[PDB]
Order: sequence, then structure tokens, then C-alpha cells
Amino acid sequence: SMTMEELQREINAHEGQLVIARQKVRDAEKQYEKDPDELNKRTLTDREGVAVSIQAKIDELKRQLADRIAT
Repeated sequence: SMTMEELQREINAHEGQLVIARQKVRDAEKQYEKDPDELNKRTLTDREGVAVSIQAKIDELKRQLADRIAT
């Protein structure tokens, strides 16, 4: 239900979000190391999970796109 152009835009949008997400992991790391309390720990772990999940969506979108070039 996506054109090829839509699929590529969706890949590019997620790739942008990944870069932003990894930045927020870096910041949450330093915050955690400055002050390693439970809330700062939780926030780092959640920032990490967000990066993992975006990467998984990118992987899936790229798999679709590859399969359609093949198709």
C-alpha cells in the first residue's frame, strides 16, 4: 500500500529519527554518569530501546524495498 517513493521517504525519515535517537542516548549517558540515580538509569535504558526499535523498523522497510526491486 506504499509506492516505491513513499517507501524511500519512510526509510529516509526513520534514518533521520535514528540519528536523533542516538544523540539522545549520548546525552542520557552523560546525565546518567553525572548522576546515576534510578530515574536517570531508566531514562538511558528507554533511550537505548528507542534506538533499537527504530533500527528494527529501518531494517524491515529496507527489506521491503529490496524485495520489490527483486519482484
